Amino acid sequence: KESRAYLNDESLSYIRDPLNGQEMSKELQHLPNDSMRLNYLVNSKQFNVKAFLRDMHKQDSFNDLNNSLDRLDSDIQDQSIHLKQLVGKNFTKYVKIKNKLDQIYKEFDEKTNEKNQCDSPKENQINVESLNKKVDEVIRTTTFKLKPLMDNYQKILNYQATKKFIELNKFYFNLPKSLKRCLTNNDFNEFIIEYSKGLTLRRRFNQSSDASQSLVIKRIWTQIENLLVTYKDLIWNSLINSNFNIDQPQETILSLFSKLLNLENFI
Amino acid sequence: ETQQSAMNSSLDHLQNDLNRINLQWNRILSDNTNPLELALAFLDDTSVGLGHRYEEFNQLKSQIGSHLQDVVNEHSQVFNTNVASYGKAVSSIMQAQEQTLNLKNCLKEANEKITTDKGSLQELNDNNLKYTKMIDVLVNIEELLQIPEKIEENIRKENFHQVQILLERGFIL
Amino acid sequence: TMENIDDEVLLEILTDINWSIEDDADSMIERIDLRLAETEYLFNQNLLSLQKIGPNIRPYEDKVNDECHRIIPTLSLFLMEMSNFSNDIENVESQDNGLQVESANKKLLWNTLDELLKTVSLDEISLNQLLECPIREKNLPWMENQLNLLLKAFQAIGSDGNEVEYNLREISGLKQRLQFYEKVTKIFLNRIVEEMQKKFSNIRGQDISHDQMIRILTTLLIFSPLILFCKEISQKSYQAIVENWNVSIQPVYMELWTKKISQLQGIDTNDEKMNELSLSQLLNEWDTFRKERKTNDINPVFKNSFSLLTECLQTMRQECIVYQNFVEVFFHISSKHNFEEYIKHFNDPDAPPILLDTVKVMQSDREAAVIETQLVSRIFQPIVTRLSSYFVELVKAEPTVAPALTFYLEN
Amino acid sequence: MSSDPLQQVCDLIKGDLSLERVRDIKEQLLKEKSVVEYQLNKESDKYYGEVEESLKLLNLSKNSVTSIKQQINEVNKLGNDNRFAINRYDILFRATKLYETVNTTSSIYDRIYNFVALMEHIERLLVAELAEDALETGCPHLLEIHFLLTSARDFQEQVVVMAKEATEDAQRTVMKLFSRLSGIISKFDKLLDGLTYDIVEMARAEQISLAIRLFKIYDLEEREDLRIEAIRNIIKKKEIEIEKSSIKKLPNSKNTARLQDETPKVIEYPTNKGLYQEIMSGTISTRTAPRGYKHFLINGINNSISEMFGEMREKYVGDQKFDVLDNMDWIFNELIIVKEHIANCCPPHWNIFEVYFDQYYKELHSLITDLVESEPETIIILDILAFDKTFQDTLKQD
Repeated sequence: KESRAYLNDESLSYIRDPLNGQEMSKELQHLPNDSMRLNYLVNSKQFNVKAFLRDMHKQDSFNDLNNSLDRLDSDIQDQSIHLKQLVGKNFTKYVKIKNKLDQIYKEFDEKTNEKNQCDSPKENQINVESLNKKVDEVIRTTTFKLKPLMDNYQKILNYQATKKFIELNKFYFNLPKSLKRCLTNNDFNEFIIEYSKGLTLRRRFNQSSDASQSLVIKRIWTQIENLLVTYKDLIWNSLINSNFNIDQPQETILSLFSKLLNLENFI
Repeated sequence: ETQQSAMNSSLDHLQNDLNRINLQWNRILSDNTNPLELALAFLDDTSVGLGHRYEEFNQLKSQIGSHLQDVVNEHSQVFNTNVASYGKAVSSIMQAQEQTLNLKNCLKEANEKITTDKGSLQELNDNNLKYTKMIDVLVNIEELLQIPEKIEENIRKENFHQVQILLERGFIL
Repeated sequence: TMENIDDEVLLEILTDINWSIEDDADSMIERIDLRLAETEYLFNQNLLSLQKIGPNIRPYEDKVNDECHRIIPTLSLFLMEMSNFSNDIENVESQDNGLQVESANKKLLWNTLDELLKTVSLDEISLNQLLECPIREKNLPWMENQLNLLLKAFQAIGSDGNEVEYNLREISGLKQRLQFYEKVTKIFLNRIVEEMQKKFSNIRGQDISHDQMIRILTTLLIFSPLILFCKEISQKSYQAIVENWNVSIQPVYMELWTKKISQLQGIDTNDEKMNELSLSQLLNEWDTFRKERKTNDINPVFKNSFSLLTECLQTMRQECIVYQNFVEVFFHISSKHNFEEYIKHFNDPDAPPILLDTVKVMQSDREAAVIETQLVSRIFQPIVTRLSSYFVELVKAEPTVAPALTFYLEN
Repeated sequence: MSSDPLQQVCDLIKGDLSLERVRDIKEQLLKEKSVVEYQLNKESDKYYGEVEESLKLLNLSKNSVTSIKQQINEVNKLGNDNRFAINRYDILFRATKLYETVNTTSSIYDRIYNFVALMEHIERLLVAELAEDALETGCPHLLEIHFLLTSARDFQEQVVVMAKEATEDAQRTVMKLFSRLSGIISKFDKLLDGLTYDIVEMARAEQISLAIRLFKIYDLEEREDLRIEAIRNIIKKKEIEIEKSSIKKLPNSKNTARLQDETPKVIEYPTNKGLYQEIMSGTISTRTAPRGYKHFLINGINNSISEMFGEMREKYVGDQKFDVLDNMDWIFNELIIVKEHIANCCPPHWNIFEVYFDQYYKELHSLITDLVESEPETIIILDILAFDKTFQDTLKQD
């Protein structure tokens, strides 16, 4: 399918022409356009001025005005003589080296985007049609994944939340554990004392940094309010009626005030 | 680096500028065009006479050939630059491979590949007809455990058993 | 300090309550997860052949785009055929000898001498003279020239130094954009101090409910800093002057709306009178002239429907004037392109809202949303009379490219 | 539910109040949901990744292909840069003055239509060389393809007679038509006497290591060149159906035309609206169109020269009762030897490998008629054609 189909004739003709460019001045015995800047001589179907750049000696940090300029005048003089009749004086091939150089480019204003081509080859005018209509068709796909991708993010979000409460067992509990413990016995006192000791571990998860865990801040917040409730219960009891082991109740206000204003002391 | 280049222009190229510009009078006089079928009919073959059109034409061959001293190296430059329509449009045909073919068909087709054979259209029902069923397992595990325990061991602690009978009222509700 | 949670892990745990506590509620989260699993497999086979044929119903328009684009296959094989055969005529035309050192030697005489336009090396006259901090704000030499001189600092490919057979910026690239990005590192810290400074003036800018209009005219004084095409954030720094500088300066606007919007609380106590007006309605009706008018319904007076145009509008400050922080994201970083040329002229966005064709992400809408909904929570008369209120809230934002749809989904 | 009451029967297959067996029945439901979520898990994952590549390439080609046709906005709008600028010289006098004499092909048409008359009257014997082979013409890549290019120079009078359809004069295809009597059909049929005698010379038991090499080389050169040539003319009606039926059949004419379009929309008007999609410019440019039947339409006579020699070697009697596939399958062995010898000769055309299976139509159709009724030896009817079925399979690729 090279007649015509625009690709197999362009690959065969125009890409057999590419190796014809790769062996035009490179295989001219031997890389005569340069002074062996590349053995394979990339590319010689174009400049490739990082690969084949040795048309004369310098080629230096500032001496490209010295010898590469003298390469321009040197091979523009030797090619001013030899190219005056190589394709020069026989310039039907130079009338064709201006025909398929400028009039084919004049047809490339008609093979542009777009501009005043016909303009009824329909390419011309949406060159970003895959964005102009298929990001709009992909905006119908945004209506699709509006359901589905949001389902994926809330999906893995919920699974990650199961990981999150899976990553918090003594903490993110212990609101009802120490809360139910509170009114129960003393709270043991250990069910307040050791419970907010081993919870003061993870209350120092909520204190070795906090930003901005309003979850964990709410956790040790309710720990604080509950601890104040057993505080005012404790001195309310030992104050008003005052009937227990009095040294024990003063030990309760003592240790409970010690931890209570110890964390308020951290506040 | 200024890179001072000395081509053959403005002294060579003035012969292209002035002597190939004889076509304003020379090419309009002989009128050597429209079509190349003069002596295919074997009639005139001049016609007449393509000498002044060969003065402008040969002024493009020689007067723009001596102008092509270093310009037959340099007319000679958009062989790799007037193929900009050849580097892009076939790439647009490759894009027509990608967009007129692969974006639309990979879109709606490579979309529609994972289809029923989900399957889920069975199995998510079979998940559901398990799941809700397993729900009515555990709920009927609850209520059948409830009134046998609550009336038994919560004889004493009344108004804690009110919670239990409320939950039986829900579980059987 | 800011783990994989607090990215709406609050709003994740806002399924029912984090009110003591529960691992039971974690099981409840597993139940909602399976509910989403059947709703999303339900979306999957809903869209897998069915609305994948709905995507084939889209391929009417989209394969039609492949049909005008199939004329682009004919325009692409037409232009590629004219240039295929005409470029083959170029392959025989210029390469009559071919022998490109004898037939097309504009570049074989000049294998490096045709690429000899690299003389703008290197540094650093107009990098700090044409911009003191700036010299700009009149399409001036730091807008028009020293910006584009920093585009010459980026036109200089500072790691593509020599290729020593060419050797354009071998030692010129050692301090071209190191003095242009040293002096423009001083201009960069100048616009960073102008970002924390001018954005602290935007933190002082609290014009009219709320409105940060001083941050809008001040955002006109920041479009040149984000346009600034080198490029503009060379090391993610100009956007960090637009975002990481606005990190705390979101929370001045976010703290502003946070303390602001939650203060409109006022309600009734007991309305058996109005149920004697809708019991007095059906008494003298109908059978009479009605009675009701439509009568009260005292909730129709905007005790909470006021926020439906206010905290949906202040939510549209968390969203749609944060879509005027789509005039302040970088802005709208695009477009000036040399390096402040087009946005030297065109530095006036709307930005809100305005259409839907993009892909992006943003923030600064959490507490206004949770404030609007959690404020509206204990509302037991609504949403019976507020049916089309909360469903208009459901169907609020279709056509924008903002997260106001997710707000409307939160609504 | 309508499943749950049925599930209340399935768990009511445990008793009525059966809390231990209710627990175990719940473990059975856990097994069912367990495997249903294993397969629904991985199946849902494969579907999800299919959506991931689906939207990932709708993304990647929406953006990247929008920047591939918009990379054709970049490089093709870069095509519009030097439209009236390039080649740094008098290109206006190169395309209108030096290319004015490109519209002056008169004397080449007089000495080449006249030399196409006289020299192809000479090439009606010299490039139509035969009698007998002497390497098939001798040398039909010289001879029969000399009649192909002599018929490609007379494709100015064969194919570009269909391009020069009232171009500028009346005797360009009339006074040159008597110069095409000894010019076109003394070159095209000279390439078809050299082509039918080339493939017929390639149907000559060797045939040969230089006769079928040269002869088949002409019958692949002008065969595949004829195929891309008439494919360039059928793609001049398909590049005109792409082009002039985007102009005449825009639809904005909107009659369309009477009666040079529908029919012949789209051809549409030769020299050059109906010709330049197979003519200049046009770097081909005639299309060629040699030789039409070098083996472009004459590779069927090679595999049908072993499948007409093979079908001819039936001798339908069957000369004992079923010896049709003896000489016919012998011509199938000569079809494999001539086939692989000709693919060793000619890659593009002229019996690459189809002579084997064409001779399997000769042996297949031949053996399905020698014992069609009981007219052959009925006791030896199926053993013969079946013995050549499996044996002539095993004598080849089977």
